[PDB]
Formats: sequence, C-alpha cells, structure tokens
Amino acid sequence: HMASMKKKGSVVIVGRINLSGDTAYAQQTRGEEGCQETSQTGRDKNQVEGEVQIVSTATQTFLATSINGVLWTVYHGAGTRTIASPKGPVTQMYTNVDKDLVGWQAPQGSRSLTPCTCGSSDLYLVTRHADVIPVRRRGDSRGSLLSPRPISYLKGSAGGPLLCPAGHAVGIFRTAVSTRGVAKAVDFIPVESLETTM
Ligand SMILES: CCc1nc2ccc(OC)cc2nc1O[C@@H]1C[C@H]2C(=O)N[C@]3(C(=O)NS(=O)(=O)C4CC4)C[C@@H]3/C=C/CCCCC[C@H](NC(=O)OC(C)(C)C)C(=O)N2C1
Ligand SMILES: [Zn+2]
Repeated sequence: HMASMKKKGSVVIVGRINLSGDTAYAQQTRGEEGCQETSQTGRDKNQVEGEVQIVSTATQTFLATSINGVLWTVYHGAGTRTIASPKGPVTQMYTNVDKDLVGWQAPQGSRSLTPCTCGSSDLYLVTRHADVIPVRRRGDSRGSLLSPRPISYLKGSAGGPLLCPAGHAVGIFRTAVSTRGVAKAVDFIPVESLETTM
C-alpha cells in the first residue's frame, strides 16, 4: 500500500535551442538512459547554457524558457514536478494551473530573456526543432501563423518562447489552435502575466 507508493521523477533538461549565432539549431546534451536516471535521482551535473531548454519527463518532452531568472514551462508538461539540478531536485517556485504555467529558479549557466516592452505585434515562435516561425499577434494571448502548419510540427514545443523583433520575450507557447489538424494560430502566456505571477 503506502510503503510501495512510487514518486514521480524530476523534469530533466535534455538539450537546448541554440539562438546565439546566425543559425538557430537544436542540441541534445543528454540521452534517454541518462535522462531516466537523472529523472529518478534529481541530480543533474551537466552544464546548462542559453535561454531555451529542451526538457523531458519519462513520458513527455517539451521546452522551458528562462525569463528574469526563472525557468518557465507549461503545467500540462511539468505538473508539479521538481527539476533535476547539480545538488538535487529543485521545487517549483511558481505553479499556476489556471494559466497552464510553472517555473523554477533558473539553472546556473542559463541565460535569461528580457521581457518585451516594445508593444510590437510582429512575433517569432521558437520550436523544439529550432524553427523560427513568424507569428502576428492577434490579441493579449493569441497569435496567427503567417504560414499554417499541421499540429505535428508544433507538438512538443509548449514552453517555448514567442519573441519580438528585438529578441525580447513576449510570451510562453501554451496551445495550438487547430482545425482539421492544421494550426492556423497559437495561444501563449503573455510575459506580463509571468511578471505579475512573479
Ligand atoms: C488550454 C491549455 C491547457 N491548459 C492546461 C492547464 C492545465 C492542465 O493540467 C493538466 C492541462 C492543460 N492542457 C491544456 O491544453 C492542452 C495542452 C496543449 C498542447 O498540446 N500544447 C502544445 C504542445 O506542444 N504540448 S506538448 O506537446 O509540448 C506537451 C507538454 C508536453 C502547444 C502545442 C500543441 C500541439 C498540438 C496538439 C493538439 C492539442 C491542441 C490543444 N488545443 C486546444 O486546446 O485549443 C483550444 C483551447 C482552443 C481548445 C493544445 O494545444 N493543448 C491541449
Ligand atoms: Zn520587444
């Protein structure tokens, strides 16, 4: 009964989206074996770099984005799980199921994105495959893809950033608005709603 009750593992950083140069590309930093083991222990000694991490649990894989010293991701990916770190599991510092949002303190080595103050509606969504997709802002939390794509293409990218032209963070990718399997729009957690939650 009780003594046989299992614990859920930590979210584990398994790679990152490199946005540092002229070319955006994915990098894997940990394989499946290492991920499983890191998830169970919560101990992750790997070096962390950059703003957009690819993260994983035993069952799902998605993204997480650093903005103002917090690593943010989606609740429907992370639930209330801890994140693996060099000194063990780290407890969520923010949890809000109503905004589909969680966050932990940003891992040492990560770089954070600055929240946008530009007021601009020409946005760019960064996916787990390192595609930079033009998105026009359509409301507080909604944007339209300039070129619609099958949802398959966006799957696993929740937790990723929408950026403005200046590279400032505008929002965290939450949902794909689909019709007949085709995403024509996305929904995101506005950066201002992170700044309030904070
Ligand atoms: C309402 C927010 C929400 N919020 C949630 C909040 C709490 C919660 O607790 C368990 C669950 C929640 N699930 C929630 O919704 C779930 C999770 C989320 C979702 O699927 N998000 C994405 C993703 O990639 N996720 S992921 O793969 O990386 C996963 C994390 C590892 C973004 C990309 C989607 C790809 C197309 C997949 C087809 C699903 C269509 C769906 N569209 C839809 O719902 O649109 C409307 C709203 C118009 C109907 C939708 O997007 N989602 C459904
Ligand atoms: Zn901006």
